[PDB]
Amino acid sequence: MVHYKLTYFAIRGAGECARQIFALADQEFEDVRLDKEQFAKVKPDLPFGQVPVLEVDGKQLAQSLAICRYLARQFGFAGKSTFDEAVVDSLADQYSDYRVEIKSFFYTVIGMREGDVEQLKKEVLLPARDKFFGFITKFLKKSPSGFLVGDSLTWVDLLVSEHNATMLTFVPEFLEGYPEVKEHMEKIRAIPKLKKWIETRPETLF
Amino acid sequence: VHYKLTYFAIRGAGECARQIFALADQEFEDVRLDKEQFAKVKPDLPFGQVPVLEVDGKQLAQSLAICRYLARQFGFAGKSTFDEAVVDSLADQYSDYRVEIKSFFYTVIGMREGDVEQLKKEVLLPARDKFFGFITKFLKKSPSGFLVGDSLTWVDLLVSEHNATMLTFVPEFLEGYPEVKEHMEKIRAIPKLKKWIETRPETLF
Ligand SMILES: N[C@@H](CCC(=O)N[C@@H](CS)C(=O)NCC(=O)O)C(=O)O
Ligand SMILES: N[C@@H](CCC(=O)N[C@@H](CS)C(=O)NCC(=O)O)C(=O)O
Repeated sequence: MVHYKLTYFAIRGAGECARQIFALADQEFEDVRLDKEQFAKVKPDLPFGQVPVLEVDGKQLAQSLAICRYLARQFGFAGKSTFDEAVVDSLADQYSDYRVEIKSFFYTVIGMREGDVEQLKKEVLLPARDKFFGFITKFLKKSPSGFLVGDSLTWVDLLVSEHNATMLTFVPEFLEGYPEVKEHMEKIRAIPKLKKWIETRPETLF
Repeated sequence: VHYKLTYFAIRGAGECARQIFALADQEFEDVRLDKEQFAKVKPDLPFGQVPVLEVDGKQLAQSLAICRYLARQFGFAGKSTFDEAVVDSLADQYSDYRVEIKSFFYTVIGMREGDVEQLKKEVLLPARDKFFGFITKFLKKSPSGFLVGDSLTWVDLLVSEHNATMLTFVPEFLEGYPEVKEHMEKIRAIPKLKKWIETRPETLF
């Protein structure tokens, strides 16, 4: 029996996607949530001095995309071919580039950096969202099954669902002219094992 | 299988995929576009952006996804899913490192204007220190020389090409880091790679 240990801060952020995979796979795992004092003590012995970090039977593995992709492959949420897996990878990286775009706004709301909320919303967030959902909608209208790629759940379905669900907490008007994305968020998060995890995980904002 | 790579007339984020095709001895259509031509094809690309790989018609965007896909097909991904995950981790850490030095990188090559000397010492070299700190760590853990496992993986290409490119603009890049310099040499000494280096279009960056 493989023993999985996930180490990240007491928040969903970039560690949640890995957590949702463990829930969907019905896989027991050690969910370590650290504070600023405790992270400082372990930081020097982490691959890149950063979290999330996955430990598979001792072996450390950093970087959320690499963690989620690895765990997706093991439990079969990566895609049903290497090309589909590549296309799934592409949506995940496009999502990452989209997070770089809205960093300015995202860190302001939660209060990790100083900024003006209202102009960053209309001038940075919504424009990035428009462009991003434009590509997302394009994948959904190409999909008969509902999922972002192929005819089954893949780990990027989790990434995108969780982000939109999270963003609705801060910006209620996020999915207005985009019913395909809203449908998608609902479809994914309606999955009992996922919903169960949503209902019983530590209520952190973001 | 017929491979078609579409990107601008430069190495940038398309080179890694190109070096894999060379190392696999694989023929491929290397399309290099200009600003007029990109505008004409842009609307029909997955995310309106290049590089884009086409495998027998099927489009695939994003350089990391392209390089990883091509690595898996020809066997430069890693010899297990975990090793592949560790290889993925170094590639993403490299990407985060490029986000750090974007301010500096675009300034030197001249895609934007900026304060060049301060950006060097206050942004570039600090990011490099931290990054090579992790890189050296992996190299001193490696008996074979390669960044991960006992054989070449696509991140060995990414890291070699970047350091070779950066020496063009900043000659003092690899001074207190012989492990990285030796790594750059080891990778770029590989005949099929060297041959590609010697016969590819000489673009700066
Ligand atoms: N691309 C990395 C980013 C990880 C990252 O930046 N983690 C942050 C979470 S806020 C961290 O470790 N922050 C502490 C610090 O280094 O200041 C990943 O997704 O794993
Ligand atoms: N995350 C992508 C980014 C690709 C990228 O930066 N593309 C730029 C190259 S300058 C581009 O397509 N620019 C023209 C445009 O999209 O307008 C990757 O590296 O795979």
